[PDB]
Amino acid sequence: RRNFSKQASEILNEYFYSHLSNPYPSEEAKEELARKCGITVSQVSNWFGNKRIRYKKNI
Amino acid sequence: GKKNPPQIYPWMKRVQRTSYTRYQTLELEKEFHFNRYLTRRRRIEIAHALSLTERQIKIWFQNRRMKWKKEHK
DNA sequence: ACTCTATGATTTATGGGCTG
DNA sequence: TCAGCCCATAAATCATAGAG
Repeated sequence: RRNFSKQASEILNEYFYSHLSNPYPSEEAKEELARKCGITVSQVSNWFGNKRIRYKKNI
Repeated sequence: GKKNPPQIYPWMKRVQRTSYTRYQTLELEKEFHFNRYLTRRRRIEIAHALSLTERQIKIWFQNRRMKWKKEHK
């Protein structure tokens, strides 16, 4: 179990922070992000889940 | 390490997590392989047998299916 | 060389919409 | 009807890949 590539994280973080007002990508958006990042939509969901929580946690 | 959002958005507001024992988990896992779904009765007898409530058993099975749905198996 | 932190996944639990 | 199902998500917690 390795970590996501450097480009995948930049892409997810960019999407995330660009949508700070509502970090809830649709099913399609999750699929497009997954395609570009080269992972599963499920990993995208986990990724947003952890990001969303860990973020509000450090506010 | 602290986050400084330019603005506090709604999703950013709020909305200990007990762990199940080897026995509880093992048994539940054991039951689920007998039938991925539970009857109001079976649900009650299993809840009493594991010191867990009915709700917790219902939910444990709900989550168990999502996991079963996932992993396509 | 070696220690922790941040990271990806998994485990309990909530709520809403939908159908037998 | 309405108890129970699915689905998406919360939040805490497990495990360990690597940045320090």
